[PDB]
Amino acid sequence: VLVQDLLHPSPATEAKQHKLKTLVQQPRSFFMDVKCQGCLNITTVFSHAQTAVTCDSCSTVLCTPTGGKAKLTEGCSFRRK
Amino acid sequence: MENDKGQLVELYVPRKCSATNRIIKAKDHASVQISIAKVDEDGRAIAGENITYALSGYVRGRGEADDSLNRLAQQDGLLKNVWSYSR
Amino acid sequence: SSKILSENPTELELKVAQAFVDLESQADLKAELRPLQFKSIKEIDVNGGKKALAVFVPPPSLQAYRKVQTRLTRELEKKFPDRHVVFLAERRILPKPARKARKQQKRPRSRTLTAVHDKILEDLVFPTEIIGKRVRYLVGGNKIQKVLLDSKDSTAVDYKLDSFQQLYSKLTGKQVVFEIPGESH
Amino acid sequence: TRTSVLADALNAINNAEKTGKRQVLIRPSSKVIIKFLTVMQKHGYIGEFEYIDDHRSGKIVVQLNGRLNKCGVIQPRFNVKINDIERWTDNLLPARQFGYVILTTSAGIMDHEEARRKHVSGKILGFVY
Amino acid sequence: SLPASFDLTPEDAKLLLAANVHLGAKNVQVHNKPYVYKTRPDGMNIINIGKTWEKIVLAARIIAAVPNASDVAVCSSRTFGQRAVLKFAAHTGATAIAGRFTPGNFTNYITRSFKEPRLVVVTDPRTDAQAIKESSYVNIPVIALTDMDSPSEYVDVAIPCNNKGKHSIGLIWWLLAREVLRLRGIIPDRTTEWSVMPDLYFYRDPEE
Amino acid sequence: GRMHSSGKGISSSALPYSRNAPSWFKLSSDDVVEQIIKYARKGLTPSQIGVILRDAHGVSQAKVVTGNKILRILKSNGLAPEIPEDLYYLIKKAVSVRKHLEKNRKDKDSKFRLILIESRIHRLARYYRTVAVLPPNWKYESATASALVA
RNA sequence: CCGGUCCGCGUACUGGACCCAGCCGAGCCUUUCCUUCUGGGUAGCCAUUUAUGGCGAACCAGGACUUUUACUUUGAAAAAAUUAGAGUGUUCAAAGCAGGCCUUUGCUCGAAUAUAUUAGCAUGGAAUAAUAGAAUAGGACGUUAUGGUUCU
Ligand SMILES: [Mg+2]
Ligand SMILES: [Mg+2]
Ligand SMILES: [Mg+2]
Ligand SMILES: [Mg+2]
Ligand SMILES: [Mg+2]
Ligand SMILES: [Mg+2]
Ligand SMILES: [Mg+2]
Ligand SMILES: [Mg+2]
Ligand SMILES: [Zn+2]
Repeated sequence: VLVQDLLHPSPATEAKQHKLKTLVQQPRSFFMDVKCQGCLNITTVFSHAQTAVTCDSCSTVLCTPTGGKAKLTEGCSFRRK
Repeated sequence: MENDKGQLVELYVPRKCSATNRIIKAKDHASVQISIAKVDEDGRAIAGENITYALSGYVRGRGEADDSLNRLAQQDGLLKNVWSYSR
Repeated sequence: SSKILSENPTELELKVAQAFVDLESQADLKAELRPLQFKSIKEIDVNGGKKALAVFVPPPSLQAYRKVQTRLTRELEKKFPDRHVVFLAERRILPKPARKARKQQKRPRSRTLTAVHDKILEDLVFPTEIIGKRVRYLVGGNKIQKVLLDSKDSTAVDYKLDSFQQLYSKLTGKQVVFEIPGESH
Repeated sequence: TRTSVLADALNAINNAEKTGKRQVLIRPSSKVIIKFLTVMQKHGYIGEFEYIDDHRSGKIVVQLNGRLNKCGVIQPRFNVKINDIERWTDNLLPARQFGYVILTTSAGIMDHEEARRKHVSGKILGFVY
Repeated sequence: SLPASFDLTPEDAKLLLAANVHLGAKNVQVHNKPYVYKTRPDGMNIINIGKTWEKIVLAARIIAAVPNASDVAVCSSRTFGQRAVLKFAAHTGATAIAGRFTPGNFTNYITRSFKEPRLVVVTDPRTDAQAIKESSYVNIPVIALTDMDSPSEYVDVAIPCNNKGKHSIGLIWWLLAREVLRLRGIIPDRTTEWSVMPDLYFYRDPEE
Repeated sequence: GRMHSSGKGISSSALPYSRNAPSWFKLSSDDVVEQIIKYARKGLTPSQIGVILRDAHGVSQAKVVTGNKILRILKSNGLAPEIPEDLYYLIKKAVSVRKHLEKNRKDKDSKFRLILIESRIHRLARYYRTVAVLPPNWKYESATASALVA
């Protein structure tokens, strides 16, 4: 391809690129509001969390760290902030 | 190229590639000159009246001639929504 | 006139301060208009019959205005019709020292001309946030900025932007173009 | 490591122009790169170019029009006296009638023809033709 | 630009899909990427036939610009395309090259069938590589029917279609012949039904 | 890349373009500071405080909220460690290898790795002396290293 | 733009550009000023008592301070011979710095000018490349801000 709009890449192909290889690098992670099944308390949790986050009310583990995104425990529903 | 008195001492002002603006040499036998007929409102081809493009042999060798014509013809209206600037 | 932080305020500044001593009547926003003050009201004429109204605020007082600016502009636009209201902070620009100039204290970056023009370019579009800036260098020699705004809270500014471009041109002399790439359109 | 961002920028431009591309992306940007590009744009060797702000060194997109034969840096930026400019243009330029040697002088970045006009000299910075 | 009468009509679009023209090869080269609409879950790539139609119209306009109709050479080394190119030459007056292409036909001026076409049209760049290769020696532009795996080297105008289909090859050639005659004025207008049927131009086995 | 390897990995964080706090963030610039000091007294290094902040409190960046980087806040409250955190972890790793080496004398691989870690200590300690983070007479001693980190 | 004249594109000379644009400058304003210090000296401010109240920048000449470089412009300096080079019928030339005039009880062009280059000296500029500065503030301004401790 000799002629191509480098300033306006297709957003579909722009999203398949590595996170450092976009026009402006941008994280693909986000923050979530996690509802444990036991109670109702807003707890902001990073998507790629490295910590076993526990809610303040009961010392129950909300998520377990993995290689990438943290894994939410059963009965826990997340909503992206 | 011309002298001080203004006479064009240059012989053979050469052609240039429509895609890359390179000079098409006198022995570049991979270079072609596309001639495309004009069509009147009746759907008939107008005799002896053409849109002309020239491509250097370099562009044709890389296989970009097809994509260059898609772009060049769309800008001149010979084509619609076939070539996209953004990929 | 106590609202104005400048000696000999103009009639327009008094009228604006007269509005400022009237929006606290409704108690939803009253607990915060007592400390609010401003230094100047610069007004220029934009095309289309509208006029741009620039409220100049002490930089330390900027974050207090940011808490009620969304509401306060809407009623100030009601009180003064055919007026586009923006709030700018009076940042100070320190000239670049010459080589032979006598040594002064090191100039902080917030006082540089590049930072201040970037700062006023940020106060202009306050409800929205800038998600990217580009600068075109045209073949003629002139340079044009492009600022990309977030679609969130876009309705507060989406009918202006043209006032900002001429207002930014008035303050700095350079050309800018505001575009919101992610509208519904 | 990355020792000359101007050399990386011009190399990218050369590779895109030699391969027939009409646009090239440059990273990182700098003032010297922008002022070098402005001289090239001023003489018509490139078209419009665009600066992208990423709260970092930056990126540049240059539009190429096929008139550029070669642009390059001279590393290091040798000190050039006024009497030495003639010798440099002979070695680097294809003819005495076109082409420019780019210098960085205390009067600013400019081509060798402009440098003779304002009678200034500095360090050599690159060339274009 | 172009009159709306040159747009893809629903009748022709039905023909193209029924002839499996839209089926492109599994693997697509980078140069043919703009012509792919979407990949089918089995693996086949769906050809954007709207782009296919416009290249056909563009290609026919180039053919009409050649003064001598015999100076246009239509080629096919595949057996599936040999009947199509022979009938195209009869209808349009072009010069058909079916089957084997003798090496040296364009460069060696003492061969028997030494031709000097102003334009070479190819059914498949892969199986007609010899015809395409010599055209790059004597300044001959090339129009090629290209699949998603067909090479694009020294091809100026590419018609995106299915090269490995019995009906795909015949239909595209029939469409070019009709449009070339429409531009020449042989067909009165773009709505008159053509006498020739796309069944003619289709390869027939020795069984029949 | 990779000063002490042949690796060419590029994995790292990519900061967002926005330098302002997200609209949904409600904590004040103070509440973060008391949170940082509370965690710093538990013994966490600045890296670990930042990990906990985004992981459990939604603090994407401490700088975009408070205005200062995490180590800058600790140094402003007299909570800055004497040894910088990264230099501490290099010395601690060097201590661990040296402790393993005295019991496994034939582990020539650990001897090679120990040289890399210690070379990395000296380059970093020399840098910290030029920026007056360490005293000009500060020197890393293998014999007394266990005192500094243990 | 009379190209008369000067001495036939000629076209140099040059009355006349009316300057198209372009090129080399200089100031002023845009938040952008040697902080100064002593006069001149005071002219206009703040002229209610002036060049009898308080415009030292209203331009000089006499003082006081100053982040360090690198770089580049210009200038002085770098002996003569040699080199390049202007002039000059040593009969030409290599050379030489001679020489030329109607013929002289004397008249009279000259004996240029360039180059030196690292180091040193003076100078314009401030791109490029470094360097210093306000972080436990022991930081900057108060021109006439208030005292105190010392020192000349
Ligand atoms: Mg109230
Ligand atoms: Mg130009
Ligand atoms: Mg050489
Ligand atoms: Mg030249
Ligand atoms: Mg050129
Ligand atoms: Mg790397
Ligand atoms: Mg190494
Ligand atoms: Mg990192
Ligand atoms: Zn819970």
